[PDB]
Amino acid sequence: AEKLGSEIKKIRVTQKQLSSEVSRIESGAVYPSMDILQGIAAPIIHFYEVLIYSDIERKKQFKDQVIMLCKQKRYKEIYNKVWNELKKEEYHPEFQQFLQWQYYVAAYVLKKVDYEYCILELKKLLNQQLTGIDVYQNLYIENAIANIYAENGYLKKGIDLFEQILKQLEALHDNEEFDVKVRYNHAKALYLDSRYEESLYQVNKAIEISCRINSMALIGQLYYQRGECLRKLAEIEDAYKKASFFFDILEMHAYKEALVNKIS
Amino acid sequence: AEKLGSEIKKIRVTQKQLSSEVSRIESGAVYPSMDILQGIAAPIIHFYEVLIYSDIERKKQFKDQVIMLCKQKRYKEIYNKVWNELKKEEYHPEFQQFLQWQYYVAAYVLKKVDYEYCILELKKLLNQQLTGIDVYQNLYIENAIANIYAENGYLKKGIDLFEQILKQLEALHDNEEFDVKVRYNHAKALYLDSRYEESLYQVNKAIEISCRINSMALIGQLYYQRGECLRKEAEIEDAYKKASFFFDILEMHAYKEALVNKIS
Repeated sequence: AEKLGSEIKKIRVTQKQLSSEVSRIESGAVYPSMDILQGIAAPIIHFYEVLIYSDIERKKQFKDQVIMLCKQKRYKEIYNKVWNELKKEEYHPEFQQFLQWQYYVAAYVLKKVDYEYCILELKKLLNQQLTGIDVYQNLYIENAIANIYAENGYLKKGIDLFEQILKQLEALHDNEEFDVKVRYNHAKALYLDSRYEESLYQVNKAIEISCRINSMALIGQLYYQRGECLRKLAEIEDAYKKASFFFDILEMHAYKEALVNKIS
Repeated sequence: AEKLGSEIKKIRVTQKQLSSEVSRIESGAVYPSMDILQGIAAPIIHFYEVLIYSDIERKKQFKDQVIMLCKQKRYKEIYNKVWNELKKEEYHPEFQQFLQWQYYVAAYVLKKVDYEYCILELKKLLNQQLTGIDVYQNLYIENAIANIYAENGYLKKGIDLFEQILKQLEALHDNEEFDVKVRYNHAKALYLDSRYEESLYQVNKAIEISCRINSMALIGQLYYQRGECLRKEAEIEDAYKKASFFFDILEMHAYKEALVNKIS
């Protein structure tokens, strides 16, 4: 917003001669006029290019800010930060969708809204969009809808939406870290429905990805499900010892507590 | 480049809203004029916003294309792809710098240029810039210069440039995956200079990050250096067994071959 005349002040290396009001552009009081903007460096795209790069810097700051709190599980502080930013009257169909997605789910987590009310308020952002920035944003929403059928028992419809993501996965496999989040959530519910068949296939497909993308993010939880999926049907001890290893090195003691009560 | 009148054709959902040549904007034969651009949706930033998002889509495609080949170690195919793209007369100080960085290093790898000639051709990109997209791009070049002092023996000056990156790491810790690449390369040379003291500190500092960022990218190679740094028997066996585990699961047999010749 202020970056317009910021690099312009330094690109000068003549402020009096550029043909009075010109000196307000280097501060950032008012946005430059249609005809006045053309007068600079006389390229036309670069004066606008910086405005997007300054925007996407602070947008990604916020997008990476909600991540830290999500892991911290500080939902009320997400809810507040996502409301105060939303409170500021700003127009962006792609950024608003994310903000309001995080708002509805946070409210659902904080038990402010119903499981169904949340589904409805999420569905509307999904079925009515014009996203040209991040195509994966709408995919995370579907997982957000699908994974909130688990502690609800509508998993039969949940799996349908998880299988619906597999079809969209083949269309430019750019982000694999998300596959691991979906495949793990898919395999989490398959074991809950007590379908021990393709629950193993989904785990061993995410384990395959985690080893090639070098992300041990869900790996501990992934081998724990392999050891539990193999538990009902030498290979069981193999996956059991593999998981237990990660839990301590990744500093996850909470999930390490319910390990000894499962082995012996 | 063609995305200008692409969403415009669909945003119409009006056809004869002039106030003839207007129809070629849908194809993208010529870029729209300054005064003609104003007569659209009647916002002004959105017609330009798509042009950057279409640009950064295909730019990132290429940036993520060089990555796959780098791991594949298919340097001549990088060298060719980076030359053919460079051959196309395009003006971008940030994209050109990357292209030519990959070109000089590839030539150095293919043994086309000297270690010093490479240093010089890399140094010029570093000392003359105006970055406003990837701030970490010039840091990768520094590491590229610094890590190419190893099979050269000027590691004393190499470490100076590696320590120079530590100061720049505190200034907004965005990419932790790069820290792991630098800290590992720093600790690789410290062991080569035969300074077994802070070679252990640097490994365990990156091991700490790899566990918090959930990236097992250099973890196998990191524990292998911990086991070798501790080598010059209880703590040594601990780091030795830890590394060996990863090598097979990450499908790295080449580095697994020189394990049995080190344990017994």
